[PDB]
Amino acid sequence: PPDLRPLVPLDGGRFATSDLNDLYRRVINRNNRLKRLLDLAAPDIIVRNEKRMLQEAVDALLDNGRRGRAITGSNKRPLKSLADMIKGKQGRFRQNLLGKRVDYSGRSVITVGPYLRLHQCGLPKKMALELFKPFIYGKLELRGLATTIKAAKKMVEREEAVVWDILDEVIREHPVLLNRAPTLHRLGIQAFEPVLIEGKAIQLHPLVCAAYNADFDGDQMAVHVPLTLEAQLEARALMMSTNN
Amino acid sequence: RERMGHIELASPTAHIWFLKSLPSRIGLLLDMPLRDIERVLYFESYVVI
Amino acid sequence: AAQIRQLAGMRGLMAKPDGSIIETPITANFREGLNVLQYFISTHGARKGLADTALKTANSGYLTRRLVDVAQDLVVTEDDCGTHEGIMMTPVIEGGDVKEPLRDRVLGRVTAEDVLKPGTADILVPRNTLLHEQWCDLLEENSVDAVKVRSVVSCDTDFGVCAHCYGRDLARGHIINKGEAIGVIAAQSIGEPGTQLTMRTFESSIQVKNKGSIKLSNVKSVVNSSGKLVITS
Amino acid sequence: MVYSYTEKKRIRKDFGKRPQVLDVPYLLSIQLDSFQKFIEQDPEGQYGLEAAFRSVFPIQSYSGNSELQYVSYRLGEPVFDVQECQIRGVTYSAPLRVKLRLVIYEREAPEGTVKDIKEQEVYMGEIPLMTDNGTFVINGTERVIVSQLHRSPGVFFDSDKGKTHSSGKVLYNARIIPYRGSWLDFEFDPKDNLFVRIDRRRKLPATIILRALNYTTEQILDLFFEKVIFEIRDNKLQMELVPERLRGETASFDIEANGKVYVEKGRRITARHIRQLEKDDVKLIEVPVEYIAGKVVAKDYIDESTGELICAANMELSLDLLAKLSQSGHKRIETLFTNDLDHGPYISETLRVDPTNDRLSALVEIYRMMRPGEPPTREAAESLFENLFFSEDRYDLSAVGRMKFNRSLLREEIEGSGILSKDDIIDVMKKLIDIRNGKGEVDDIDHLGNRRIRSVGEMAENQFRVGLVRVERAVKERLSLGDLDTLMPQDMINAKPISAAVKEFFGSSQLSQFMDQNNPLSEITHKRRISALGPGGLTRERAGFEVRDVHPTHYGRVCPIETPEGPNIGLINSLSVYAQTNEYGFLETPYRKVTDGVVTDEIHYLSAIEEGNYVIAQANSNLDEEGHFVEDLVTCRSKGESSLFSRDQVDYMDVSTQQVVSVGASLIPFLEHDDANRALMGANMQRQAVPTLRADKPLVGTGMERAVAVDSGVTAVAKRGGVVQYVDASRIVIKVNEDEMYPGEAGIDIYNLTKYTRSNQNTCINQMPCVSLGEPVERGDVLADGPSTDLGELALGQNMRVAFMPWNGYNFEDSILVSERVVQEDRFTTIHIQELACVSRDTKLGPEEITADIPNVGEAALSKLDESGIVYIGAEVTGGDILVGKVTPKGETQLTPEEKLLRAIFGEKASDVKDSSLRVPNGVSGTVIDVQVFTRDGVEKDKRALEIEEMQLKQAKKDLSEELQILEAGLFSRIRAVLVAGGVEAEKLDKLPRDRWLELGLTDEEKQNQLEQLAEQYDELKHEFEKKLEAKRRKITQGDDLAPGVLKIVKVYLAVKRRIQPGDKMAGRHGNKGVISKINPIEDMPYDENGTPVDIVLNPLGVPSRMNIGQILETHLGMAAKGIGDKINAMLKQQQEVAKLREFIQRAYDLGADVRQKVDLSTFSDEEVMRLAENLRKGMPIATPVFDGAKEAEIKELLKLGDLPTSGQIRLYDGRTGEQFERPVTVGYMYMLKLNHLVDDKMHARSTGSYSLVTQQPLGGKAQFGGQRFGEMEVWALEAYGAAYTLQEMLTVKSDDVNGRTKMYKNIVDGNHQMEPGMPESFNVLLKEIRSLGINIELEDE
Amino acid sequence: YLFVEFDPEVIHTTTINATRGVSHFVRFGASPAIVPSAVIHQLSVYKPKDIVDPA
RNA sequence: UGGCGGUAGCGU
DNA sequence: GGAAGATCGAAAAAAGCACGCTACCGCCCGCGTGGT
DNA sequence: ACCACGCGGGCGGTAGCGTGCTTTTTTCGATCTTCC
Ligand SMILES: [Zn+2]
Repeated sequence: PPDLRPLVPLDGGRFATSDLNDLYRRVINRNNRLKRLLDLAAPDIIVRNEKRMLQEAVDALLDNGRRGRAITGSNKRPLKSLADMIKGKQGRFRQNLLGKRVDYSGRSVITVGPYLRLHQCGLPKKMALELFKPFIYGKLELRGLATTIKAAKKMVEREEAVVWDILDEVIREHPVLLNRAPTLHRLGIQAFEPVLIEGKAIQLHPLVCAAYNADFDGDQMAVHVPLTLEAQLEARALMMSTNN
Repeated sequence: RERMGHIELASPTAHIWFLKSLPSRIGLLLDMPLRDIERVLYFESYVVI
Repeated sequence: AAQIRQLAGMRGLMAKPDGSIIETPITANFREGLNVLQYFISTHGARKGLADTALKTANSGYLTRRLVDVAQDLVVTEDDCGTHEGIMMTPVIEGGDVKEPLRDRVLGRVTAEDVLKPGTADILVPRNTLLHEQWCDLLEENSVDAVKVRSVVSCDTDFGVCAHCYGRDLARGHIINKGEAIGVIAAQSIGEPGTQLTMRTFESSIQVKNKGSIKLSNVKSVVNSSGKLVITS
Repeated sequence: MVYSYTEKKRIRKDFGKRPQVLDVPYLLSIQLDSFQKFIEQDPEGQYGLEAAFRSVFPIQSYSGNSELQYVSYRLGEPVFDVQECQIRGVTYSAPLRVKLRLVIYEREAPEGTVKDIKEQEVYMGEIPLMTDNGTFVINGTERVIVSQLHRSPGVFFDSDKGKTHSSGKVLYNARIIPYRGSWLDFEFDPKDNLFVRIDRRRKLPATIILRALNYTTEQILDLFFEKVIFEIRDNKLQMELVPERLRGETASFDIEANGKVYVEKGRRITARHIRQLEKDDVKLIEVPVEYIAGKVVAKDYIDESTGELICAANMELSLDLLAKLSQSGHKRIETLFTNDLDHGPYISETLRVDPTNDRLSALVEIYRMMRPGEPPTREAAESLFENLFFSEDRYDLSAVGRMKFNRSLLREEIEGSGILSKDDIIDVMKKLIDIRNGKGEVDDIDHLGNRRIRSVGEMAENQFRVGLVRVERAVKERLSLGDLDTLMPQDMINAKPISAAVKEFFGSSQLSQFMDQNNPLSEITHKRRISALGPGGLTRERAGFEVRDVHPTHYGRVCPIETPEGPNIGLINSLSVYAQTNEYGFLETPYRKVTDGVVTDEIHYLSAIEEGNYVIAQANSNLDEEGHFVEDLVTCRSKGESSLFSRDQVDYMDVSTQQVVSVGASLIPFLEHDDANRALMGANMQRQAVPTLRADKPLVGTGMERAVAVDSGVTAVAKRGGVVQYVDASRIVIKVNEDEMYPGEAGIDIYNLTKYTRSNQNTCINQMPCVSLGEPVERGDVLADGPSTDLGELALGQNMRVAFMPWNGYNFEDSILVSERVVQEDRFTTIHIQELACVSRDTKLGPEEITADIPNVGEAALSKLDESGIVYIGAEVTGGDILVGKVTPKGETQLTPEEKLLRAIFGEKASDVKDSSLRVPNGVSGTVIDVQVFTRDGVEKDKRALEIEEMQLKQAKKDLSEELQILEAGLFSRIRAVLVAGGVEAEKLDKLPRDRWLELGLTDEEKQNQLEQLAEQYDELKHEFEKKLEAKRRKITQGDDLAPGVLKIVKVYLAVKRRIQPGDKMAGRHGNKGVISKINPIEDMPYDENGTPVDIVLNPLGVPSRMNIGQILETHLGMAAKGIGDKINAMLKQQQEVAKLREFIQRAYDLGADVRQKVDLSTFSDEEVMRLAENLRKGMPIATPVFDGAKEAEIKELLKLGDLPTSGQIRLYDGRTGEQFERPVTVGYMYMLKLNHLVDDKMHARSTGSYSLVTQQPLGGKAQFGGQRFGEMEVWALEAYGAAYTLQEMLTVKSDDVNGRTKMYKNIVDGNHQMEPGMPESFNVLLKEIRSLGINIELEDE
Repeated sequence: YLFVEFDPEVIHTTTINATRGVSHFVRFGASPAIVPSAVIHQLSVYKPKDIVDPA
């Protein structure tokens, strides 16, 4: 389908063409030439050569570089054929199926919070506001402060005091998942109770650093927000720092 | 995102997944060497039927 | 001890990249000043370690990925296999030093069959009991070394393993629950310490260092002219 | 010594015991000189464009009548300078104009004499020029070409460790590597034969190439193997015998000469037997008949009676063959001497295996292997073999390649031909055979003598040669096709291929890297970098352990400390301080020659190969007077090892202790007390420092800061000495001295300091004036300090009060606690400049234009914009504001009466023009500081561009007016003196204007003649200045070249003042790094007895673990320096007399233990002492050399000089409680750096944003506002926990379920936490992909 | 498509492959294909046809 | 506001 | 007692080479045409 | 002279381009070795 091979505009009057479209165009042109020459009563040698070219074009489309010389585009690199972007590290299996980008996520450096409890983690107020935006909108609609989603959008943008109170109330005991980039074992991702802090750095419990293999040398940590009752109970019971 | 097209090839072409992925499926089925299949597919030698 | 020794004492011998030991060691303290030659000599080990870590992280990650794949579909799906066959577990001793004792090796595991008291033909533990700390202490009090314990490799359950044949959860006092993804946990546990490892490529008689009796296994021998025994096995 | 003017302001105390003999050379000399060799005219054709032109030109077509020759080349004057190219975005380059002569011979004349000649100059593209700072300006961007470490051309011998066949037998190989041509390889096999491989293709027997070289079988046998002659004597066929040939073989027969049995049959030969045989001088001996049969026959023998070959070459003989030869009448035969211990029959075995028989068969086989599928013919095979190695056009061995080839073969001729010869191949094969036998040793690939450095010049020359040969073949075809009479050189050649190749090399090459601009040290390190990566080099993954290691030959050439950590470990290195490149390309180091036990001051540059032969003493060797060594035994490096040697065996000594380390590593004080890993990471990290608001000099330094600051182009350096006539924050005008006057010029020079210009890393570049009005200056002095530079000294950080102690866990594990006073004083506040670009192009419907009027926007949004449509300069802007208003036509247009009539009617033509105004990105705030407008020719210019042009013209007019004012003042003084020489007219002249002075005339004499001559000179000078101003105005108003389609570009610069905050990355110079944890109040930090609180608190727990003791020593030294500065400030506060200040400063400077530096304050004129004390009021800088720094005794003495404890630890009180601390803590002053890793820059948080259009997944990256990626190990960790609902929510609801996303959003808005699984879109994409691959895949419902 | 008559021993195949304008030899397998003389003879004379292919 | 390639860097 | 199954090492083809993140650059057919 | 597209495909050449891994799997000259 064309949507699986989109023609993204380049914002300069040109269209970026994917490798699949170019390979399909090559195959179509070769097939049309073969049909035209067959209708022309061409000699046996020419027909055989055209059939061989059609076979090679189909070969390049199905799996480029499998046999002979890999077909190269304007970049002087082999084209990403149909099977090229299925297998490998960049294939659909290992890039869009096993692991995928998710919403309601943030990332920042980690500092040491000595006052934090074992089940608590310091979260910046900006992250709490941005990540819990749908929850803030729902609470604002329930309280009657705003009548529509747009009014809640303006209220959140303007940073009203009622917005801050709503943010404090709605994330009072909503667990969040903290994860480090080299997640070796299951302890690399753990649930924590957010505590509103100022600044721009996530505060981490000193005790959990050993299990996290976490370094206050500038390491970066990511935070995700469970957003259903099942996930909230699951993080509270199975993945909280007090349960490990 | 769902509708798919089709192209009517002038002449049949084999699938390389069953031809070059060792062991060759056509060669195993027909009990012929892989190079014979490669030669006949790439228009090198006539094959009796 | 090594780091403080390097700080206040001599740095000791250093090794060239080929692995050979340099005749002249570094006799300068970190508190004192190291000349250019000593620093140039010492840089070799640091460079080797950094390169080893850099080129070993990827290998460890690949091994962890393969291990987590090979056991991704293994979960607990039963409570008891009923099999009376298990692995024969004894403490491991290498040379003149005991590597791992029985108590730590069989902690949090279930016996495949009832272990009897040595020499009395009296049962010491039940057939299907889980060996916790008290059971291990009782077993070691009676000087027991050989125990038949149920193992995952002998789990008779198909399309998964049974809770009993696995053992303790190793993270909670109770036994393993039903439905836990033991395969992923095991693979991650094996693959995590891969970084701690290293990728670096580098007697005519027996001695006794303790007091005790001597026992022989798989032996046929003969007495020599002087009377000393010589083994023919 | 006489201190320089900039040095007299603030002299840094030096603690170096060793006296320096050689000054630090220019750091960038590796680059600039190289580029000179690429552009300087060369009388002989071996370097630069001249060599390429001589290699390519001349040309002869298929018809000999036509010819084209090259005369000379000239580099044109660049249109714009560095600054104009940088601002305008054009590439800094110069035209390349070459003189070409087209000669048409007389076709009718058989001898082909000249008939017509046409000489003309032709332009063949723009060659990019490289700035005086060692950088390139490509497409308006600053790029740097790094050197490449590559295997040198020549013959290299290698031997694998026997793992190939897995029995311990090693397979030797010899590789011939030309600069340009076909790599050749000779390899051994387990069967002990020789195989030749060309370009890593199929192996062939090595004798094939010898046969193809017109060598017969017998010639090869004689050349590769010695022969033993067996002659038919009266009986037993006595042979000439050499005793040494009998070593190591069992006596198969009794040996006897002159009737004396030396040994009998069946007994092993002994060395005593060999010596006895040599003493006997035996030349003839008896031979059993069976002994000859074991040997093989070398020369084929034929008999005239039989007419057939009884024997041939190279096969095993036998008894029947021996009898046939004996009866044939032949009496003399020659056999091979085969001894398995030392002379293996590898050549004979290879020849037996070889199926070729003559030259034609070998050539046919070589052609078939070279080009499979082509018909083997005699002429084609001959041509291919001749061109493979014996053609200068195809095979080219460089001069360094020839030198290495001759050195490895032990030939005494360094110079030689650039092509291979038969003798060279024969010698290579013989050397390989000798290596296999045991004689000699294999070469080391990691040896620095086998690795060459290719600079920018060599790669540029290679790319130029490629373009030149392309244009050469193109011009060959054009000349052959075209009509000779009417062909002109300009249209004859095409500059497209050469220009394209040059542009691609300069812009898109792997080694053409974006130059960093964090600090001058980073730029210096980047310029002086050697990378094995690149074309014809090692790959990141396929590197191996061995190459990344530090070879012993790296001493003095490549520092072992400064190298990137991670994937690029051991592959990227930095040049040493004294390292330099030889003419061949090998690195060399300076050394001091030691003769007769004394160390002379003369220096010699020894390369890597020559270093091994001699023995060199270490730099840290004590020397008494006359240069004798105090110790009987000195440590030395003789052959890749360190050992003790006697005093009189030394031949060379290291120049300085900084030779081993690089410039970046040498900047770290107390390096000898730092661990190798910590020092490595500190040296790497120093390049990431960001300049602060105010540059603060390092209290503890290494003395190399001045060299780094001066060598870098960040600071302004006075080209000529003089006095500062005019000093200003914008420009500095200096009147040069009478001694240094260039003839025929005004005598003033103007420096325009760059101000608040964005760097490559979005960092502000600020140049601040240093000198004052009337202050004399001299050549080489610093006039204005660049970024992170103080008084001509590089300063990447600030001196802060540091106390080592845990503080309530806020310093847990390398965390840093920062007092509020740091934020209050803006010590580490930084400025960041960001670029925002708006493009107005020509669309199909209609061209877009910038206008103030924008649809459906409030007046508040348009308030920031001007009438033209661009935000005012200096206006504070935030996220969502409109910096520039742009509207694009849509739907319909070209209806102006309706537009005028309906400008505000309810239709408002909203669909006709849609808003496309550039807006500030969300989360970005700052102040607009610069606006640039670029407009293509033929398009009406807006008023803002007119104002920018008027400002530029005003600046140029001001400079030209200053110059003209100086010149006219001089000329009018001259004319006044001339008039006074005649009619004085003093009273009226004082009352008369100078142009009325020109108006006045004198009587007819020589005075009137010179008066009118001076008037003519005056008007000529005025006209010349008018022409110069007109040219400058024309250059300013010249239109800018834009991309096809865009007609205007607007660039806006936003300045952001970033202050320190928790989460920012801070660190020192010893590799200790951390993140700010809490901005503690000033009243909470611990304070001393005097009540002064500390600024930074560091955790001591990190000191013993990393073994970086140097930071503690630096802290103690900084404490001592700050105590000295405190004493100076105290004596300055009492208004004490200059005598006491002089005495105290002299006492402070004279402290030490036989330091090389001596300071005499008696020659400071009693006035510069006050300035020095004012500069030293903050503190006294101390220069601590790298490996020759101050000891503990000197530090303790310096501390005792001030009123400070000798132990370096004081008593502190807790700020909050006020109670005494149980133990004294270590306080002092430490140099802290702010890294380029800001916490606010790492901020990223997304709840619901844009999604990819192919996989329906959230985007990635902070700029694109995308969520974080849940990796595979994250899924595995969730599975280990037993997480199922959370995993499903992560995989479907949050990422791919398009319906699920909307349902969940509407549920959360409604307050219900209900989840719908749906089905991921990526699974459907995969299903469609597999279906399109001809493979059925469907979901089975039942 | 272009038919070429020449002797390989006079002009080598590599030279023809390097001729300007010619892309590559029509080769089946390693060796270039040889056109039989009958095909050339039949294509030289009566191969052209007045039938219009583009409709 | 889409990706590909190259380069450099951060964290292990 | 010269051929057919075994094999044996030697050569050749194929697949994989940790994860997150940040910034910059360049590039997003390509040249040979046809009407004006 | 620029502006726009339209059929093709490695490139420019009257040839040749590559050139520092390891492990697994497949095939084949060539023996070999056992014997039909
Ligand atoms: Zn079981």
